[PDB]
Amino acid sequence: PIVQNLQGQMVHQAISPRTLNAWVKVVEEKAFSPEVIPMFSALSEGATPQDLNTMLNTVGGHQAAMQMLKETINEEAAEWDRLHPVMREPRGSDIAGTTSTLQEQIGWMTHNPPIPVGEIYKRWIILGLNKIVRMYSPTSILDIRQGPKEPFRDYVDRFYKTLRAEQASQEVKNWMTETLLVQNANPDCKTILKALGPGATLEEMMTACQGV
Amino acid sequence: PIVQNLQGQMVHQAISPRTLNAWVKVVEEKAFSPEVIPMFSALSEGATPQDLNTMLNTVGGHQAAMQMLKETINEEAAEWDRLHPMREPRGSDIAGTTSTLQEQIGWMTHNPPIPVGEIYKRWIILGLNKIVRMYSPTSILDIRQGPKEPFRDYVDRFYKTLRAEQASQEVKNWMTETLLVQNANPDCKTILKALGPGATLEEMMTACQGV
Amino acid sequence: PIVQNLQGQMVHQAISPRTLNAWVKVVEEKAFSPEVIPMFSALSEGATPQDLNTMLNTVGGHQAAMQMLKETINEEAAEWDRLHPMREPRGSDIAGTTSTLQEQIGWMTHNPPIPVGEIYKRWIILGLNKIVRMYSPTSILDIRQGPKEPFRDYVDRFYKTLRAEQASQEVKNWMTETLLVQNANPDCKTILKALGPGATLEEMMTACQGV
Amino acid sequence: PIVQNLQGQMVHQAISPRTLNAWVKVVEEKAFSPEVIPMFSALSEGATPQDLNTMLNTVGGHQAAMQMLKETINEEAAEWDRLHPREPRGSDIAGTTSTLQEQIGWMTHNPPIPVGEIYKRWIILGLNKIVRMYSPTSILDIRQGPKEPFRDYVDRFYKTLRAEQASQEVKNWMTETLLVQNANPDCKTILKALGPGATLEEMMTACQGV
Amino acid sequence: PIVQNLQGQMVHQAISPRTLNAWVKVVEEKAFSPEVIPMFSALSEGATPQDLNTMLNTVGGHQAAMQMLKETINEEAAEWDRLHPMREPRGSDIAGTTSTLQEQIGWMTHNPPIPVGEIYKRWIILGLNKIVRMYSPTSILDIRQGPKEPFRDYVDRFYKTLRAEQASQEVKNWMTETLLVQNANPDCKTILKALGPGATLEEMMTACQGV
Amino acid sequence: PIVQNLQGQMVHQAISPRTLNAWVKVVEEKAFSPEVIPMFSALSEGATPQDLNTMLNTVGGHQAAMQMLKETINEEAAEWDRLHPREPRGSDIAGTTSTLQEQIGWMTHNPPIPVGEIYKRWIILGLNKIVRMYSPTSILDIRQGPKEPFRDYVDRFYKTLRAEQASQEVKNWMTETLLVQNANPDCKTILKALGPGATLEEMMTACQGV
Repeated sequence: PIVQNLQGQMVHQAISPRTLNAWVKVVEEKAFSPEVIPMFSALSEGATPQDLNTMLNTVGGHQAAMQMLKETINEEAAEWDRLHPVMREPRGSDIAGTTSTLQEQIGWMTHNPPIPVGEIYKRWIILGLNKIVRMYSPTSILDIRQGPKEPFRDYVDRFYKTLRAEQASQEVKNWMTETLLVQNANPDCKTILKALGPGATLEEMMTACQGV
Repeated sequence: PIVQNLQGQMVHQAISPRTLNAWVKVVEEKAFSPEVIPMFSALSEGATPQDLNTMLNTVGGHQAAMQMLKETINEEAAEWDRLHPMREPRGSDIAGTTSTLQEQIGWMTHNPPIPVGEIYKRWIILGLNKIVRMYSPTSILDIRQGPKEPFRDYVDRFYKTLRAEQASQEVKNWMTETLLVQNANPDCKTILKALGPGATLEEMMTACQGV
Repeated sequence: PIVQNLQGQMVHQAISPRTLNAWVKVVEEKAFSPEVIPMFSALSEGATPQDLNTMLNTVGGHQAAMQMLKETINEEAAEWDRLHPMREPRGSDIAGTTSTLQEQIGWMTHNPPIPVGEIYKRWIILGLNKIVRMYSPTSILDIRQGPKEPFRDYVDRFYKTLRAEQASQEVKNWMTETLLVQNANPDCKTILKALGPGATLEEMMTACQGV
Repeated sequence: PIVQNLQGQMVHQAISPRTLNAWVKVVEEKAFSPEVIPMFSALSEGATPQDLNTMLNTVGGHQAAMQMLKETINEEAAEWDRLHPREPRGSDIAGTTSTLQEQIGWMTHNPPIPVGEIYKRWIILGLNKIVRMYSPTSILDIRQGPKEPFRDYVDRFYKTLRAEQASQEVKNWMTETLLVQNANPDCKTILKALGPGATLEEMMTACQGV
Repeated sequence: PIVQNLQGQMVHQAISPRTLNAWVKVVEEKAFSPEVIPMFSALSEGATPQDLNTMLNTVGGHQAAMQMLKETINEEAAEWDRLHPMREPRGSDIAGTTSTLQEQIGWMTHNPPIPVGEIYKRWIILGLNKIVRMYSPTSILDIRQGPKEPFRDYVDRFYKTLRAEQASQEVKNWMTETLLVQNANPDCKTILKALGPGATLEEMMTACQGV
Repeated sequence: PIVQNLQGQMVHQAISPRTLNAWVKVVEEKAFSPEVIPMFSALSEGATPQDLNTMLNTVGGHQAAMQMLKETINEEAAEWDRLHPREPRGSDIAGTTSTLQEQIGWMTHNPPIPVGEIYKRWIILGLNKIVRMYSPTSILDIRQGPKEPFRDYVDRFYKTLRAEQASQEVKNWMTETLLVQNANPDCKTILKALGPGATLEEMMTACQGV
């Protein structure tokens, strides 16, 4: 993070050991289930690129994913260097915290109009984690279907946990929640859902399918 | 939360990692048992809408409940826009989706403030109440005392179910007066009906010690 | 709790997540063993009625006890409205149910203060007392020394029961004097009669090390 | 503990939940091993009598000891009321008849009237009696087994000697005399090949692996 | 670390006991898996040479590694004395063995600073790199896919080995492009050949979903 | 430790309960492995003699070692009382005959008399002697098993070498000569094929997978 000292100057605050152990436990145990993007954003709230790189590099397992993340970050950094051609201006490799010192990072993050390289880099990281969370999704939302003896609450849990991993826009996710959840239900249960009419809330749908 | 910085400005304090681990543990272990509403309300005591959204979005399980929560928030956000035609916060601003963190801190620190973190925490608690009612594992009419079950343990099950049911107080009065007696063992029920109608819960449990 | 902000303003401080995790663990592990009341009074030392309600409402188990507690708080609040016909707090205001947190701060920081957090913590401790003396597993008259049981272990059981026992200190004095001897083994009871009627517990246990 | 607010007024700081859980775990697990008194003196360092009473009242188990502790606190409080005929009474120092505001008033007076320190002395005087009673056997009964390592016998001897009540001159006599005389006949022979007053380092070196 | 006191003097603050317990657990659980380098560098962001020596010397296990580390540090310190013939630090001063920590505070806060903590943390990381390479459980050429092993798990094992593999990025490029293909199962290798040579890792893993 | 209050006065900060639990765990679990001395030094970097006495006295086990520790502290304190004829006596540096306010006084005079550092040196001298005694065998006895990995033998060799009292010239001779000569005969054939100047990195590179 960044803090201002008693001397009246901006300075680093090292990312806490408990925060790193929390992040590593999150990544290792939850294996890029979609709640990893919000835990990353929450744990990383003040992070400099030094802190962000510390969070990524301290992950031990999932090195396939951490490579796909690194390859995404490099793709975003290359796109940055295209969109932003040539306190110095940061290259993409500077925002990724690779060719920049921590004092350059704090210099940008506290400039008069700040260049928020920690936020910009945290975007590129979340863009990479999104692709990983999609890749670790057990199936596509069009394939999530209710088993012949599966409770509707458990199918709804599977549906909405898969929908979090979809790269659909919210307009398409809206259509999915409205249409696929009924379309993919178990035919007895599906008959109950259609008997509510198509506009039913999820509370009404799950109320109707209690123990069905 | 919001904190006065050393520059004197009102500034965001990030919701603690230990607070998020506590919250996510609470939700995923206790699975919308009714004590989740007061733990939520405690852990979020200072929360901006960004912090509240962080607490909700960091839950991994129970995505049926978390969607029912989001649909409740959208319903309350619409009712807010019906009630309510710096900038005026509208429903998606209270919910922290269309409002920036500095708009949220703006409203929460104006004079008089618009306490968008409190307003949103109300809409969340409304959604969590609906979930806690839906996740009640069996109805109160199904809570019965087993033939060798201590009355104290049956009462624990009965009142734990009454928390989850969200019934109105006259109906809880009727249930605690009549079902708590009538679902007891035949002998324990014989004791409890001998106490007459006015028995306090202390008196009912006192009478059934060691039955 | 209540704290003074850097602007010199009296303001509420959220009851810490570690304090609530500690309290909820204390209640649900120790099951109203008498040390739950000292832990409650420790963990709630500056608590507002909102903080006290947060501590009670976050308990998930023991909903029989938590109902007897609520039932007691309502009885003490009704007695407060009999005793007591800025706005003056009624019993439901002390209990934090009809009062806002800013009212609670106002009462707790007025001059002279109306210490509604301390008053309400009295009513909670009265309810926990009534619960502790019901979760007590047996009467002090039932605590006896087993034929091969060390006197130190019997004394541990006697005084742990005597904490949960309802009795006033004059009666506790008589119990420590008379029952502690009379319920011992005939061997220990012989040694302890040889000490005469007046012996400290240090002397009694000193005499019964090798018996 | 005691802290000064940003208003400059002296105020209470609540004894931390981790400090109470540490203390209660110490008393419950370690069962008045002598190390309990240094842990008490460490955990209670800034404690007002209300903090000290919280530490004692939360212990839960060992209610024989905790009753002996309050009985000897009352012994000390009665002696205080004899030796010192508003000034605190013994019941005020014990935190029973005094409010937290009175306790802080005394502890921050000029000169400070340190009722938390005075009461912590009475508590440690009571825990001494308890540790001396929960001691499993007399120092004179600690003897070395036929194949027991001298290092483990010394561990047992000095752990017993911590709980032993005697003065340091007596403990000097005990460490000189009994540790040798109660040693295994092999070790006892080695310790007679050493000088009569060898250091414990020398004694343990000479008997290492004997 | 170094922190300025409220009296304005620059002074050392020791690494937290929690930071040490974290480091010692990291080393002794993770046993020079490559994530030890970034945990070391994270837990020592502001460390003086005395802080760094405190981290190294508190490791109990792996005294083979800790000796290889020590004699690497001595090689870098000897090279520093070759490159560099208040007082100017020798290599043994930067290693924190011959210098006082007051000299370390001096050098690290001089203008311009002589950043002996950062220099020494480089020598430590160069030694830990050699140890992570040494403790690597097998060669990258020996990582192959089991007959029913998911490609995702094989790629995890491959890139986890490729972190400890010291080879330059030109050779990592060749290995990721051609060994990862050729060390796969015959079915999975057939899928990866059908992509042609230019596939990114995301494409390779996309293709081998459910192979 | 020593801290300055919000009033700017010099103030004791109590040694943290979590730090004491960490130290107590270190001593009970790791039983004077040589890394106990670095852990001790790290957990006590700001300690007054009262904090240091709290760290020692809260140890439960190993009362043989803790007696050796306190009686070598008495030896160092006696040597200080000879070598330095208020000025603190050795018993004051050891925190026995001095108050906490005297200890802070000496630690904050100009120039300071850093009694917490001087005493921490005497404690480390005693932990040195204890670590050298609790070492389960001498380095001459460390040998490689018939099928033991050279990396595990090296781990055992250097973990033993940490606990040796040997000077660095002797440790250089030992690491050069014994580590080779006590290696398994096939593994020793590899190491001999490296020639005399091999680094430990080279020796392990050669014997990895022997």
